[PDB]
Amino acid sequence: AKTTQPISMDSYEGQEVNITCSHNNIATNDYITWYQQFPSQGPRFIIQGYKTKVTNEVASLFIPADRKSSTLSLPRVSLSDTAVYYCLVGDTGFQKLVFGTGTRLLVSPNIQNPDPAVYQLRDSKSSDKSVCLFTDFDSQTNVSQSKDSDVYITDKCVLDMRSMDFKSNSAVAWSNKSDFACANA
Amino acid sequence: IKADHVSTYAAFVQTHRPTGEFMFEFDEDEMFYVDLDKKETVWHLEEFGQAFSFEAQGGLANIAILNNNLNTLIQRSNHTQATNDPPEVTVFPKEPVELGQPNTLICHIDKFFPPVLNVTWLCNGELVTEGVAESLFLPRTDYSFHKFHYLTFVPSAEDFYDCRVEHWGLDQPLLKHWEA
Amino acid sequence: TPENYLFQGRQECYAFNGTQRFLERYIYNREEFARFDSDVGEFRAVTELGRPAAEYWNSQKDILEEKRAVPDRMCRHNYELGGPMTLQRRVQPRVNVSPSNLLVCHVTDFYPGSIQVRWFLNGQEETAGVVSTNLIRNGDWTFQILVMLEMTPQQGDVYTCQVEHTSLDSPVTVEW
Amino acid sequence: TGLAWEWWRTVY
Amino acid sequence: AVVSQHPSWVICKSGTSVKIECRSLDFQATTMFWYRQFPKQSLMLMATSNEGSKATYEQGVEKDKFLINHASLTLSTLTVTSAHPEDSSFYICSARDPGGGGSSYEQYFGPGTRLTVTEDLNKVFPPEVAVFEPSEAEISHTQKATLVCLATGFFPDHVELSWWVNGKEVHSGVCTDPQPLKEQPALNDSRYALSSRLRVSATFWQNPRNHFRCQVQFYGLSENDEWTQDRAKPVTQIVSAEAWGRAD
Ligand SMILES: *[C@@H]1O[C@H](CO)[C@@H](O[C@@H]2O[C@H](CO)[C@@H](O)[C@H](O)[C@H]2NC(C)=O)[C@H](O)[C@H]1NC(C)=O
Ligand SMILES: *[C@@H]1O[C@H](CO)[C@@H](O)[C@H](O)[C@H]1NC(C)=O
Repeated sequence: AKTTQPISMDSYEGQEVNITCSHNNIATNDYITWYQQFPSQGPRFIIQGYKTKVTNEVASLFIPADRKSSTLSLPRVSLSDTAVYYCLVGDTGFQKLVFGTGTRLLVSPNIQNPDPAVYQLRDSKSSDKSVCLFTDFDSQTNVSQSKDSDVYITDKCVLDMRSMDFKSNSAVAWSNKSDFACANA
Repeated sequence: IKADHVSTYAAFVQTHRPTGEFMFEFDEDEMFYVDLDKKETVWHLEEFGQAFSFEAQGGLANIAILNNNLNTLIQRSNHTQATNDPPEVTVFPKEPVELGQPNTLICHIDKFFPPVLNVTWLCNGELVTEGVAESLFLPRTDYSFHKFHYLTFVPSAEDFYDCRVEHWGLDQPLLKHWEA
Repeated sequence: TPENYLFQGRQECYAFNGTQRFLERYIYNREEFARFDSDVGEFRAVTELGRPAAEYWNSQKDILEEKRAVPDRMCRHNYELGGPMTLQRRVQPRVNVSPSNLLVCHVTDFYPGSIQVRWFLNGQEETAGVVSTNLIRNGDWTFQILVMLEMTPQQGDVYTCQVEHTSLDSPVTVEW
Repeated sequence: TGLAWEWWRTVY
Repeated sequence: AVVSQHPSWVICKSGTSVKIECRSLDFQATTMFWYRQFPKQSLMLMATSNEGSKATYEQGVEKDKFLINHASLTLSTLTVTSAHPEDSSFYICSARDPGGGGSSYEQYFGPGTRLTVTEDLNKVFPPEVAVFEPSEAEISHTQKATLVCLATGFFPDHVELSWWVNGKEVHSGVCTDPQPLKEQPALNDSRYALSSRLRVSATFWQNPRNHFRCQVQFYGLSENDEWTQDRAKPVTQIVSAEAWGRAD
């Protein structure tokens, strides 16, 4: 059958996330299987169930009595859990277990000490070639889109220093054109 | 086991022909099977095909699973081949015998092993290539097999029939006679 | 005897009183070595040949959860789906009495298989000398039975073969 | 219309 | 149950045939699915091959465009007959193992195949790597030092960036852009550029004996490729830029 899932979800790290899958026209013949797809790789099976509740290392699966829906309860979420989660229902055959538009779960970190600043970095070869860095900004801070074709701004990215237990969002911006300074909106 | 109706999936794979079968019986009656060569689902009665549907790949893939288990159990058992069990043959008509009434003669081979047979119909000591039809190798609870062979014939006065059965358990082909 | 080896398996659904019992057998050359029973809940070895196979199957816990859901996912599904053309399939029998001193009542072409074939002599049921054969399976979803009755023929006697069946409103009778 | 079947397990 | 999918990176000209091998290493499968995912979209099942039978092509694909052969129980291959820039996507394959494995329905996907068709191999260029040293204004403010890497000028977009500290790879405090941005948008075959950041403690960058290196593995041409241009042939190569620590 064809399933319907939320297109995307938002969450904070350490939160129990519940992804509800709606599959009303399910049968006595079908089974419930869930997958997890990280960026730049293929999906991976994580949990399955029929009637009874299932719990493993990765997640838990809640299936009500009517079996018209199923909830994927991921535990304490980490940023490494930011992935697409697919919901598939079907029988033991190979007849079009279609991978619908999965739930792009986003786990944003919690930064209670944001110090938004812009610094300049210089190459170890040519000092004229420099780059701007916008880091230590809030998770709910929307990074700027480039309004110039000669100025490039990368999408924001989060890094985790697992020794200091410190996380910080960062963005990179540079311009090959001469006479440029780190000025942003 | 107490039951009012029994639905069973039966399948086997062997070295000689037929190298594989995949069938489904309801109350010891073959309802459908998967033709491993044409890769289609063949229904016994056309009534069933209009109301049901079976994925042919469900039988094809299960045959491949049993093929692995065959090679695995060949090594684990040190190439032990089972003994040839003698078949039992009984001939009887489908309808009451009557001159001029096109009837059907039934030859039931039973309690044999392995499922390798050469069955042929004989009328007045001669071959009958017309009107011949056979069933699949049907399963049994003791894991032996039985089979049906049919011959659509028109009863005449002096015509006698035979069911010639060749099996590895028989030192000579068995002739089961029927005349009335 | 040429070289030949065989592997076979079963997937049996036992339906009774709204319940479904599932058995999955693994047989090598007429020797059942491994078996799953829904009443048991896990795979079990029937022979020493199948002990290593049963232990590996009891470790994959999701497969044990699959095999436990079979009585509801497969057995109950196919039972409630095939109801009209199998559970309630009726083919009316055809009765025939021939002299063949014996007297053969040949009932043919009835599917449900459960049938009663009684003999009567001048309206009185006769039991002595009644020799009935087993239920004969034609292989074409029809059954067959032959009930021979030996007799002391006397001119004027009327022998009737009564047949009761689920597919019949009233019993069918044929006389000689 | 669709009937259900089950997968035999691999022996090894 | 492991599934291999080769090649992992492929670059070719339009009209070239591309064969992708999808093998099941420790199991034999009768059916092996073929998927395709676009850079920003979701998964799309292309076809379903069957052993010794015809492939069940899904809606949208042409069997004369994607020839599929289920040669053996172990091998199933997909062939892009006519290369076209629109065919550039991420091709994945999967295979079920009903007899072995924790699940009967579990589709084991392969590593994936990154494909890019260009109208001219002269567009293929290797990445130019550069490492920018942290700012002492950041060091005196947050007691942290962040190094950024900039690999620019690569077209096939088949790169893998990694950071190395004193000759060994680090997996902490590293984050690369998930999508490489184009150096010149509104162009059909634009050169890409990827940026990664390595933030370390202030004490690590301030040791002059500390070595920082940014490695960018570029997957490009091969030996059996035609290169008739003046500049170097952009073959599969590893380009790195380095920077030593500063104690100021
Ligand atoms: C059924 O008939 C076939 C062919 O008549 C038999 O196959 C032959 O088997 C013998 C061994 O006894 C071989 O020497 C022959 O070469 C086989 N024939 C061919 C054409 O190769 C088969 O054995 C018979 N099966 C039974 C159960 O009697
Ligand atoms: C059928 O099952 C019900 C519920 O378990 C039970 O009460 C009843 O006695 C059963 N009937 C028979 C005939 O076994």
